[PDB]
Amino acid sequence: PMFIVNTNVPRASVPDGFLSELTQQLAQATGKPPQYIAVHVVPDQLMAFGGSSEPCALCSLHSIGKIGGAQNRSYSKLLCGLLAERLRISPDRVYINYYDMNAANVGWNNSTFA
Amino acid sequence: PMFIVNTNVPRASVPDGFLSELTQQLAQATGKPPQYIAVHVVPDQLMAFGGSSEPCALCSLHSIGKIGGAQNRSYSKLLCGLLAERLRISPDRVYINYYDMNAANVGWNNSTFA
Amino acid sequence: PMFIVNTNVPRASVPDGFLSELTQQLAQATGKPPQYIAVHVVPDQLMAFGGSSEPCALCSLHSIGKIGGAQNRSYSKLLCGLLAERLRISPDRVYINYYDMNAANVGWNNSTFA
Ligand SMILES: Cn1ccc2ccc(-c3cn(-c4ccc(O)cc4)nn3)nc2c1=O
Ligand SMILES: Cn1ccc2ccc(-c3cn(-c4ccc(O)cc4)nn3)nc2c1=O
Ligand SMILES: Cn1ccc2ccc(-c3cn(-c4ccc(O)cc4)nn3)nc2c1=O
Repeated sequence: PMFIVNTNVPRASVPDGFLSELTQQLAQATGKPPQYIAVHVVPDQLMAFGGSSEPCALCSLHSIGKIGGAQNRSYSKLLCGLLAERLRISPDRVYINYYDMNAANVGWNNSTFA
Repeated sequence: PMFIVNTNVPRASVPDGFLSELTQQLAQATGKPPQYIAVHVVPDQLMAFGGSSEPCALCSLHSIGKIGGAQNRSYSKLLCGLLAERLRISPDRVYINYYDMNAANVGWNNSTFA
Repeated sequence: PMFIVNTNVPRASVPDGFLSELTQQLAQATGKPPQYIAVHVVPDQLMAFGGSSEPCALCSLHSIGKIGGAQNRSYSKLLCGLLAERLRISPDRVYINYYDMNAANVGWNNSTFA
């Protein structure tokens, strides 16, 4: 899986351990190997949510499977919880785009998964 | 909705009120409530379009509905117009990916929109 | 087409010619005209792959057509090869999301491609 979070929170306010925590928590939530979860945090961004520049986050999660109605609700609670606790971003100011990728449409290690 | 624009134009060229203008203009164009529109502008990027590094922009608009043939043409006219007038980017050096997202695939406020 | 590569490799380690090389190699592999290929490289990112901070990359390729099983395998070999040779990123630390975009969902030049 691939998880990206873009935010206007400053870099200094991203705690040590955050990328590793996202990796472990996503492995637990998706069942996917932590070795093959990629995480990316982009602080200091020029962004607004509802016209306001208070802390916010725009995110994505891509996976081959493990994406669906009930799972995505669970991931949203998990990820909003982490962003609130670690980055002090309110959950009402977080968006996450989920993508159920076809195995043929993900490149990795010189090939795909199909 | 979520609107992102990445560009090689420098930060100092982005007008102070650009995020607010995008929010208001997208609410009018999509009919979506302004308090749910998120906007993100990323200047100073290392990019090329046709192998040239003249001003360009790569963008995305995600929305649950309000995406379609005629609507997307209208959004492109609006958004290319703003990028041309505000950032001095030629419309023929702008790409916008439109995504009609399922509500179950958009996380927000500890859940999804489904 | 649109190709984006986000990486933790530092900016100074991106060679002169990298964007031009990507543009030309993508035109050859896809058959798409190079004047319409956009490329974007984002170095110095805070990202991890498998919890590790060794060089890695998270990428996307969007195209109207030219996306499919065998084609995407070919693009992955090409792009991992370039990232390995030019940015010193191991292929097993590269993910690429492929998107076959409907022409009506690609904005350009004040309109769309359909
Ligand atoms: C059992 N096993 C073993 C190795 C593995 C290795 C990789 C994956 C895997 C990777 N993605 C993914 C990553 C980035 C994207 O942008 C989209 C999808 N989805 N699944 N899954 C497995 C897996 O399920
Ligand atoms: C009538 N009504 C009322 C409330 C509302 C509230 C929210 C939305 C809404 C949110 N998205 C969206 C945001 C971020 C994404 O990354 C993708 C999609 N699309 N629509 N729509 C409505 C809406 O249409
Ligand atoms: C034959 N011919 C001629 C002109 C042309 C002109 C443009 C394209 C074209 C552009 N995209 C694209 C760009 C950015 C995106 O974000 C998504 C898709 N895909 N194809 N294709 C052609 C093409 O195939």
